[PDB]
Order: sequence, then structure tokens, then C-alpha cells
Amino acid sequence: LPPAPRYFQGENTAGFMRPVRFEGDITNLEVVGEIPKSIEGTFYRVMPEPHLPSFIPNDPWFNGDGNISGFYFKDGHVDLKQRYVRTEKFVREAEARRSLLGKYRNRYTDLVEFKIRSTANTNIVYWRGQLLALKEDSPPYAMDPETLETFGVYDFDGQLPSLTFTAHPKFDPVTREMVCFGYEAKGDGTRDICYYSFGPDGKIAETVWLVSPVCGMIHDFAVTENFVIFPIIPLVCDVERMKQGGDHWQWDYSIPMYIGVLPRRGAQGSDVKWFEAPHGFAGHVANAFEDDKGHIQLQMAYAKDNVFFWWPDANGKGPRPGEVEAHFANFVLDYQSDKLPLAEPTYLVDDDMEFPRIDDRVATRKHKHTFFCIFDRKPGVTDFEFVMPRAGGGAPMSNGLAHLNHETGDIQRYLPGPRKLTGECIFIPRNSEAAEGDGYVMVLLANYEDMCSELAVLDTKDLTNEVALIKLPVRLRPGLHGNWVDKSDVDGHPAPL
Amino acid sequence: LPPAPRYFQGENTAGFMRPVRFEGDITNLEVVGEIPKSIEGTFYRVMPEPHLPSFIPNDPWFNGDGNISGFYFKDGHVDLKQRYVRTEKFVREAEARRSLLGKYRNRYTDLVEFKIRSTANTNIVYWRGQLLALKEDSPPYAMDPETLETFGVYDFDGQLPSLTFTAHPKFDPVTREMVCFGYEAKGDGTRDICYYSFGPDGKIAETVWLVSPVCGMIHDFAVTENFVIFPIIPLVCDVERMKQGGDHWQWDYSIPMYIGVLPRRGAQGSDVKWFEAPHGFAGHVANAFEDDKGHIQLQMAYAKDNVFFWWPDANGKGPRPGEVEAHFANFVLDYQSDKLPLAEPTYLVDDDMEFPRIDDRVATRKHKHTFFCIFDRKPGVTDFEFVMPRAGGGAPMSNGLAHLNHETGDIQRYLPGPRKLTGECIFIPRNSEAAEGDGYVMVLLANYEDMCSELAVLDTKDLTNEVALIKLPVRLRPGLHGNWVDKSDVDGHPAPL
Ligand SMILES: Oc1ccc(/C(F)=C/c2cc(O)cc(O)c2)cc1
Ligand SMILES: Oc1ccc(/C(F)=C/c2cc(O)cc(O)c2)cc1
Ligand SMILES: [Cl-]
Ligand SMILES: [Cl-]
Ligand SMILES: [Fe+2]
Ligand SMILES: [Fe+2]
Repeated sequence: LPPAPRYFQGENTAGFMRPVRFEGDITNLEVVGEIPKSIEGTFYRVMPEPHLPSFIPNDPWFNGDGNISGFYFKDGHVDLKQRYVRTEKFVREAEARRSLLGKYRNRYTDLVEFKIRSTANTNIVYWRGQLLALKEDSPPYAMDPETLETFGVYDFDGQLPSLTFTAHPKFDPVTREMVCFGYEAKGDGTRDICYYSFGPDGKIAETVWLVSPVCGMIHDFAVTENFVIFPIIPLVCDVERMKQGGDHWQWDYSIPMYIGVLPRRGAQGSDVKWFEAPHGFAGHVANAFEDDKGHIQLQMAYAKDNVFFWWPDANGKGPRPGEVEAHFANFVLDYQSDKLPLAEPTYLVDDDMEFPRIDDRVATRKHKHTFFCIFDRKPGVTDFEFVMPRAGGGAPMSNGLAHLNHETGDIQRYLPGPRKLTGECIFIPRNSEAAEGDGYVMVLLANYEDMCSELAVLDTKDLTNEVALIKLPVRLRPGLHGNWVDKSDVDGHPAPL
Repeated sequence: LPPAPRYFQGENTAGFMRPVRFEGDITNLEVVGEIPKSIEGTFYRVMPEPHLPSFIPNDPWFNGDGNISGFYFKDGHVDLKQRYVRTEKFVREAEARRSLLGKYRNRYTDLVEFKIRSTANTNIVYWRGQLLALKEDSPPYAMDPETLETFGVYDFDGQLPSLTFTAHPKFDPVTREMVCFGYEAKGDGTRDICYYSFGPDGKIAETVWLVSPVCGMIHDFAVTENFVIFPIIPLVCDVERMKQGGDHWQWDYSIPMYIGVLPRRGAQGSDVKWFEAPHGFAGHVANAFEDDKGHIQLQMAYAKDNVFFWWPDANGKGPRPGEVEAHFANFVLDYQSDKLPLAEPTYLVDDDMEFPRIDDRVATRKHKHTFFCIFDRKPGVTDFEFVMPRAGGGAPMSNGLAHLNHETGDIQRYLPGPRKLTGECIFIPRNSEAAEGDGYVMVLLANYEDMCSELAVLDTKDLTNEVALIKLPVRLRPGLHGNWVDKSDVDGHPAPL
């Protein structure tokens, strides 16, 4: 077998990116300031964190074992619980005491045959009394919200019709449905997309099979009252390339950014319309909604080149690290239109941004508040000379959060400091009668001075001030998505406005 | 109630001394070099580590909640498990989410009434299939060696005759007895010492009540074939002082360092002879044995002034931090002599030293190898300008280990480097046929450059070279005692040579 290294080497596991790999508890976290005493619930987040050194050099960040953190809040006190998802990969590698799964989404490089290749490392959501740890090449893994024990791969009582479950399901705050899909839904290289939904009682509602014009990456999607929308990143999969040891994904400069629109209820596969946006990268969706005219307003991060530069085109063509900016775009789509090309989007702000969140009480409906990560290169915002040598590589950087009020156009920015960077934020309603976007924002910080993590709590009335700073004595390696589960929401999701 | 701080403040919890307070697992630790594949067993260590900020300012290091680390070795792989002892203090404070126990060994300052005040933070030993977590003001707490679960306060099937159980019991390698005692054995300020022993079947053997000439601290003791030996530190307890909120211990410059000698078997309390060594501090015992003449050779760390400078005399008189050195002394004692004063000891080496260990296969018999911590002020051994600002306070410093061969007088020294300091080492026999002192040494390092801990593995054939360096991604705060439990030893202790 390729030899198993006994310590981590390479930029993707150096500095702040060095895996810690701890599971367990740290109760009664240290707090500077004061956590509002009325906050009650749990912030769950997932990070890729390789449990064992990979036999693949420079294995991307996206390929690390999912480790779940829960921060449990009550009466101004907070406890941390942390535990790895017991994926098939995790369990078999722990038994062997070495890495066995190979390149990102390429089973032809695995040292043993896996049934499920999930690292369950991308999102962690609440559904019907369980956590679902999500990875877009696989079904979810179900976990206990209290103990973080893994129950196992989850198939929705035998109803899951797809091999794949997106990391970005949407929760309709009025119908209480979970709206889902999977791409490559019949296996590696397939153009099959399975669109499906579950009612609040757990029964499958929609199931529609459709065909993507290319086998392209559909990382996120959008849901409105009457439509579902599938933006395709121009990364394309060729299984023959994979069989020779090549990458699952390869950029294609010759295609548009396709945007599929399907009717939300009762459609067939042939009802999808593949609109053609100008070539670019489909980033995360903030939210989509239908306006007065029935036109879809789709608000999402959008870049003009390949954000995932390590997967360049067939000739190795692509940008360099830190070159590509993504911007907060608004695309207008009309399902009734037969004109497939779309105009350049309008842009809501100037900032280089990503990881947008809204008040999920208006998900699928008109929203007027967005919170998002920003990366500002203006001199002095980040002390790059100090941070870069301690940061390692492989992951995006954010040096602030922004809050946009869409009615007024006011933007507030939270800057944690010159030697700190942020993860994705969560929004917590002040209480069940709070106005849209009124309450608290939490965000995990990487402090490069201390080489520790911190959890900042902010009030939306003034996003520039930390109400509390929870000081962890360990690093939580840069991670992906997270969600708030409020103690007053019996089904784990907030009530509609 | 005195207000409960929400983050740690003060020098005793700053820098490398900042509590981490994590419990759980880190498997498959990173290793540089190669752990000898034949090593099989577990290294257990205990550290004081306050679980909650104290309401007592500058609470000493000795007063922190005991947290147990186990490093489990097999086939060149090593896993960490870590867990707090579930003492009455730990459990009641965790329930209240605040500190409740007050000053070190002063129940009159507690905010609630405790039955048992143990922090179980001083030693962790193996006995008859359980771990015993030891603290000299209390009985032991029994724990599971595999899971580190706490079973509860342990009374030896109702046989424990004392309120107090020493942190330094001795294991006789020939008889397989555990030889114990407790001082202040009838309560705060009592001069009662209870000497007692257990046979390998768990039945109590000896129980002798004796009287100390003063209520002084008897931290360690020594055991030979026919005698037990009690060296008294000139810290003295006055319960009336404690009732007014004062310190349990106060130095007394007017007394000798008493050394009690009692016959090991069949004695009465009045058989003890209280020899009088020159005034000084009774440090840890390496080992004691009877020579050809039946005279006791007692080898121990010995200083000329109060090592515990924060507990000065009645008028506040005593040394400053880092001024007192302890040296490796040999006292000669003759139980038949009626001459109570003893000569100044001889010294085995020059180094400022402490935490001596021997090959416990010769415990209570003649030994010819000692391993110990040293603190060398020779310029450049420690880069004090770098280390001191990151170190915090409250704990002793060691910047090397030394191995003395007593037959030849050769000394080898392991220096982990200018920005590292060490804990107490353990010795592991190479195999069951190894000569005395031949095998491996392990020691936990504090790395002040990385602010992480490391576990060094050394071969006694060349103590200057690390065979392996196990790299933890967290800090283990400076700790107290630790022990090896070899997998090949049925009762957990090595066979006699
Ligand atoms: O297995 C995978 C595949 C993709 C991702 C992932 F987070 C993609 C992604 C990351 C970004 O920083 C922005 C963005 O729009 C998308 C994670 C795991
Ligand atoms: O409650 C307690 C009381 C004492 C100790 C302790 F380890 C004392 C000690 C520490 C030294 O550095 C040298 C030495 O000779 C003795 C630990 C906990
Ligand atoms: Cl589990
Ligand atoms: Cl327990
Ligand atoms: Fe995502
Ligand atoms: Fe000790």
C-alpha cells in the first residue's frame, strides 16, 4: 500500500489548519462580556478535519472527515461538545489506523472498496429530532442532537430516492417541508438530478427526475413559493479521467453558468428550463423569492472565474490563489420566458463576499436582511504579514461580516481585528415576536495571535460591537456550515413571520 | 456569595498555565520518529486543572481539580484519553456552575459543607484492577483504567482505617504489598499518623497509630525491608489559625526536619524513633534500603529552606521564587541508635533536582539507577527571555532529566531544548528480562514555542536522543505524578529482579 505518514505535512495541514482531532467536552467556556441570558439553544457547526494523515499529497480541505461542534447555550452559560461523524470512512480507517480513502470523489484511488464515501463534512442540519450531517456525494448521516452519537447513514425510512443528498436543503417556514435534491443522483458522472421533498411528518412529497445538460457541480440551490432553481458550477465530471487517477472535477471555460428552473409541485423532468447565465462560478445562495410579477429574484454569490482554482481546465488553465472575488448578485428569471440567455446580474454591494445567511423565517419568500462574510484587501484590515505565515492553506479567508438592510441600503460591518478571521455566521431571532433580522449573530473566529478559536456574539442593533467573546483554549480548524437550533422551536426551525 | 469570575485571571492561570479543561479522546497521536513497537501499556498522569475560576485570588496550583491523562501504547501507535476525577468538589461545582470550595485545605472558607474535599490531583496509581487517584487530605478515588470513569471515593472494602491516604504509597516488588500511610489522620491539625498496608489479595495487613512531634506535612515516605520512614516538612498546621481564615500550613524555622523510623511489621506506636535532621525541606523520596549493617540509606530531594515560599513563617519570613534549590541527598539512619540528631547528608550529584524515579522492580531494596528532573540555570539551557513571559506562575520548572548510575557515577542528561520544559518522567523496563534501569523513559514536555505539549520517548542506552516525539495539538497544563502500567504485568506492577 502507499505508505501511511505518521504526522501531518503540507500547507493544507500547517499552522491554524493543523488538525487537532479531539472529541469530547469542554463545559463552562470562558466568557469576556456577557452572553444575553435569554438566548437558549445550540449552535451546531461542521469542519473537515482529517482524522489520519492522508496518503494523497495536498488533499483538498473539502476531503476531510466531518467533526461536529455543538455550543449549548442556557442562562448566559455555554458548553462545547465535539465528536466525529462515524462515517464508513471514519470507522474503517480508525480500525486500520491509517488512511484508506483516496482522492476527493475518486473511488478508483481508494485502497479498499467503500460502499459509502461520505466525509459528512459540509453542513449539519436539524430534522425531526435528529441532526443530519450532509455531504453532496452521499446520503446524510443521522446523529443525536444531545450526545452527537452517530446512528448511521439515513434513508428516510426507506423513502430516499437518490444516491445523493445536497448539503443545502431548504426549510420552508410556512409549510414546514424540507426541500432537497441530489445531483449525480445515479452515481459518478451521471447527469441525473433527483428533486425531492419531505413533509413535516417525514413522508416524501415531491420526487422528480431531471437531466442536467452537463455533469456539472450543483452545490447549492434555491426554492421559491412555486419554483426550485438549480445553478450549475462549470466544473464537469468525466469518469474516464477518474479511472486513470484524474480529478473528479475539471473547469470548462466554454459553457454558460446554467440555471435550471422547475415548477416546485407536480412537475415532470421535461418541465425544467435550462437558462444560461454568463459564464461564472455559482456561489452560495442567500435566498430566492417571487416578486409582484411572478419573476424569480435569485440572490447569490457569483464570481467570474473558477473559485476552486486547484481544479483547473483540461489544459491546466485557471486563476491563482487569492485572485478570484465573488460578489453578491441578483439574477432575474422568468419561467414563462423562452429566451434562454440571461443578462449580467446586478450587484447588491461591492464587497468580495460569501457564506450569506438570511432570517430563515422568510426563507423562500421576500427577504430584506442578509448577513455575509467579507474579505477586504484594503490595507490594514488584516495584518497579512503576521497572519499568512500562521494560516496554512486550502480554505477561504473572511476578515469581517456584513449586514445589508435591503430596504434602506444601509450596511454595517463587524471587523474582529487585524489578526483574526471569521467563519460562517448564524442568525438567532431575539424572541418569537422579533422583526425580520432583529436578534443576535454568532460567528467563530480564528485568532492567529493566540492560535485559539473564539465565538463572538453580536446584537444586530450594533454589529460592530461584541456583546460577548467566548474564548476557547483549543483551535477549531476552519470549517464549513452551521445552524442554530432554538430551544423554543419544538421542530428545531423558527416560526414564519 | 463571593462573586464567581467567568474567565481565568491571575498569574497562576496565565500563559501555559491557562486551564484547557477538556475531557475526551484524541486517538492516533502524531509521531515524529518511531515508538518502539514492543512497548505495550499505559502512561497515566494527573494534573491540577481548575474546572471553574476560583473565588480565591492566586489559588495555589496544588488546589486545582485533578484531570487524568492516559496514553495507551500498542504496536507503535498511541491514543490519548482524558477525564476529570468526579470528586465531590467537581460534581457539586459542575452542578452549580461555580466554585464552592475555598482555600487550600481550609474547610472554614468553603461556601458549602463538603464531606470530602479531595481534588484527587496528586498521583494516579494502579491497584487490583482499578486506578486510585490520590490526594493526601482524603481517601483515594477509584477509577476504571480503560474508560477513566470514576467509581467513587474508595475505602478498601470498609477496611481503610484513616481519614487520609498519602499520595506516595510504595509497592513492594517481592511481597506485592501496597504500603501506605496518612498524616492528620484524625482530622485537621491532628498529629496522628496511621501507618497501614494491604496484601496483594486486598486484605489490610499492618495498621499502627503513631504521633508526630508536630502537626507537620508528611508528603512522602520511604519503605525498606524492615522499616518505614516518615520525613516531616517543617510546615506546621494550627487549626485555630484556619478557623480565622488563615493558611493550613506555616513554616517554622525553629524545628529540625524530623525523620521518624518505625519497624515495618508488628510495631506499636511508641516504637517510632523521631530522628532530627538539620532544618530543611523534605522533598520526594527516590528510594530507601537497608545496607549490609542494617542501616537505612534514605535517598531524597532535600533543600535548606522553604520550597513552598507562598506559605512563609508566622512573621511572613521566607525565600523568593526560584531562590531555593533542592539536592539529591543521602541520609543514614540506624534504628538501634539512641542519638537523635543526624549529620548533614551526603549529596549524590550537584544539580538542582526533584521528582526522582527508580526502577520500581527494586523499590524498598538497593537501587543503582535514579532518573530525575533538573533545573539548570547555566546560560542558554533555557531561553528565559522567551519562556518566562509565556509560562505563567505557581508551578516548578524542570529543563532536563538526568540519569545517575550509582555504581559508576556516570550522569547522562536529556535537554529537550531551550524553549521546552519537562514534567516527571516514567521508566519502562525493556522487557521482563531487562537489567535494572534498562529500557525506556517517557516524559511530557511543555513546548513554549508552539504552546503545545509533547510526549518524548527515550532509550536508556542514550538518554540524550529522543527515539520518538509524540506531538499533541493541545496543552496539557503542568502536572504532578504519573505511572506506567505495563500490559504484560497481570497486577499492573513489574516483577522483582
Ligand atoms: O465536498 C464538498 C464540495 C464543496 C464544498 C464547498 F463548501 C464548496 C463551496 C465553498 C465555498 O467556500 C464557497 C462556495 O460557494 C462553495 C464542500 C465540500
Ligand atoms: O496537596 C498537595 C500537596 C503537595 C503536593 C506536592 F506535589 C508537593 C511537592 C511538590 C514539589 O514540587 C516538590 C515536593 O517535594 C513536593 C501536591 C499536592
Ligand atoms: Cl457513535
Ligand atoms: Cl464518572
Ligand atoms: Fe456549501
Ligand atoms: Fe508528590
